[PDB]
Amino acid sequence: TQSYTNSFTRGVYYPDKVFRSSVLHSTHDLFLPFFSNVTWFLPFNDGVYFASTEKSNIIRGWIFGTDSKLLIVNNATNVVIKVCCNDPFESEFRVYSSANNCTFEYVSQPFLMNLREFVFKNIDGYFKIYSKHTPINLERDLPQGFSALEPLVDLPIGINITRFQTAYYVGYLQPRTFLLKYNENGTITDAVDCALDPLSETKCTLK
Amino acid sequence: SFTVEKGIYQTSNFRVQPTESIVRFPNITNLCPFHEVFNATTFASVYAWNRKRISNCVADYSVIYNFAPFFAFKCYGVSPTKLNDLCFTNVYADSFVIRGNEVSQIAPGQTGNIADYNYKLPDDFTGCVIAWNSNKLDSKPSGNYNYLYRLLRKSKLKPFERDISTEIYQAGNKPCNGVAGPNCYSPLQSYGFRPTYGVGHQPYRVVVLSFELLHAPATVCGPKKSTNLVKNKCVNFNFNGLTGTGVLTESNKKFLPFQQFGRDIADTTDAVRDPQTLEILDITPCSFGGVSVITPGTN
Amino acid sequence: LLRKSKLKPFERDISTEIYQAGNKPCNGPNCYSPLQSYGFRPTYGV
Ligand SMILES: *[C@@H]1O[C@H](CO)[C@@H](O)[C@H](O)[C@H]1NC(C)=O
Ligand SMILES: *[C@@H]1O[C@H](CO)[C@@H](O)[C@H](O)[C@H]1NC(C)=O
Ligand SMILES: *[C@@H]1O[C@H](CO)[C@@H](O)[C@H](O)[C@H]1NC(C)=O
Ligand SMILES: *[C@@H]1O[C@H](CO)[C@@H](O)[C@H](O)[C@H]1NC(C)=O
Ligand SMILES: *[C@@H]1O[C@H](CO)[C@@H](O)[C@H](O)[C@H]1NC(C)=O
Ligand SMILES: *[C@@H]1O[C@H](CO)[C@@H](O)[C@H](O)[C@H]1NC(C)=O
Ligand SMILES: *[C@@H]1O[C@H](CO)[C@@H](O)[C@H](O)[C@H]1NC(C)=O
Repeated sequence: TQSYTNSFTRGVYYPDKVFRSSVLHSTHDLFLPFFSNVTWFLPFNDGVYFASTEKSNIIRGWIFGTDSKLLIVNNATNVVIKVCCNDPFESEFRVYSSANNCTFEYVSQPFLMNLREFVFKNIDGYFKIYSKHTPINLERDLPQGFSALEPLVDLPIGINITRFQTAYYVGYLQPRTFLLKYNENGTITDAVDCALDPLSETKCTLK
Repeated sequence: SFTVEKGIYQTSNFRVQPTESIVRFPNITNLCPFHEVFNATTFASVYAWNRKRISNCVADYSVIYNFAPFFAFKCYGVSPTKLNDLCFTNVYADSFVIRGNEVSQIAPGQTGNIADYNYKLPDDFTGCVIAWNSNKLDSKPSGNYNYLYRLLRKSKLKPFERDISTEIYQAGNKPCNGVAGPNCYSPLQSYGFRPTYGVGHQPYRVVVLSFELLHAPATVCGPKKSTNLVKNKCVNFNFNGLTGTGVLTESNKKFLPFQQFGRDIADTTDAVRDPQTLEILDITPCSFGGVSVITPGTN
Repeated sequence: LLRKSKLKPFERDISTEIYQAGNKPCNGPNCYSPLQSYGFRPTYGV
């Protein structure tokens, strides 16, 4: 299915691990634009905005990668990911048909603990993920408001992770310029896109 | 000038100097396992010298000194005093057990029986060589026979090659199949070990470290140690990888559990979290100012 | 290749007794001695 909806003012992650208070900061690099086309369900483009509702979601699957040669298992036990044809679906099965070196094993606890939002990015020398979970307010559409996106994992090795497969929403990201606001305690509460309407561009210029 | 008039002149500037030095790091993890090869129950034979490679780990070399007064510690190339700087590309540790006065044969350039037919070592190798006595662990008063060495074989071994090939030596001019008998011998003679043996015949355990370089990955493998800390004192601090000079003071901030750096409106560092322990400290620059000399007329 | 600390520019040293303090004069552990043997006589090429 290729159903479409509104992305709204969601999808902003922390540019860097720096603590600030009661200041505004202008940041470059890839972000998710406000009011974009999000596919309500693939060369991975530049980033992934996987925002599956999955209210209960006991276990679904977190297949990632790019000929029996990056798989992620989100079970309640340890994740255990490795860098290495099966298409799965008491046990799991249906996935132990391709085997390889499968090294770079780490992680201890599942990513899943509503609405879960995960942004995935890949740079020439790193694979970064960012995650956030928010309670639902009993509504189908995305909630109105703003929320942060903490960083979780930065895998040192990775080049061109392309293929992925888990109602969910999929959105892509492009380089942009944003203006973020830091509250008194040090968490992001508001953001402004500098290239949406002339008023926001004026706001970005005036800081 | 040699004369001055009435007035106040801004002459110089004054400041305080740091006293101590502070370095910190997020301890160590993924330590290279030197201990597992330095303390076991078996050590294998001579010609069947075990080979192992380890990489992608941090190195300590502190376990080396936690042993007996090593019989020999002649290390070529790198010096034990300066515990290297590079991570080379790969490292190998070879361990076995030999007999006393044969430890001299383990050398860059030499000749004999152990270093000629059993374990050949090239001159261009630098590495390090360690050997220590183990007479109290692998010598029973009934005759040890679990250690064997090769003593009859042609074609002296090329550097760094192992030949586990038991055959029947053809010393003579007749065909030889199965039983050696006359004009025919069998290599791999045993050792024998007793606790009352004289010095120079007692067993010795030998470990040789050989590492190679010139490749790209694994540049530097340092311990990245750390020291203590001080409060309320103008000092130079090197928390994690960020350096600075000033006075530290515990801060009542609200650092989120994924960030360590701290900034302000004017883009200056004013809050850093400790690498090892979890504590946030504000930074204040050391006192400084200007000096003015109020001087009346020099006349 | 061992003289401790660092060498000053345009300095020549003609002393060779021992390196480190060492256990006793130490004429095994410690007292590793300087001037590693320098044999270029084997032809390894250029
Ligand atoms: C965004 O997605 C496609 C653009 O190709 C379009 O069908 C859709 O109407 C657009 N707008 C929204 C709100 O989905
Ligand atoms: C969870 O997934 C990991 C990844 O393969 C696996 O090693 C582990 O056995 C799984 N645990 C359970 C309870 O299925
Ligand atoms: C292990 O897996 C691949 C594919 O089987 C193999 O070619 C290679 O040696 C290993 N891959 C990595 C990334 O080390
Ligand atoms: C990774 O995949 C992309 C296509 O998605 C390709 O252009 C690139 O060459 C690949 N990387 C390497 C090292 O071949
Ligand atoms: C900051 O944290 C303190 C901790 O007690 C809290 O009382 C205060 O409401 C917080 N301020 C915010 C979240 O703006
Ligand atoms: C050496 O023997 C075993 C094997 O490594 C080890 O567990 C033990 O702690 C060591 N003993 C001493 C005295 O170091
Ligand atoms: C590093 O190890 C020290 C030694 O136990 C510990 O006190 C410190 O908390 C550790 N730091 C970490 C795990 O970040």
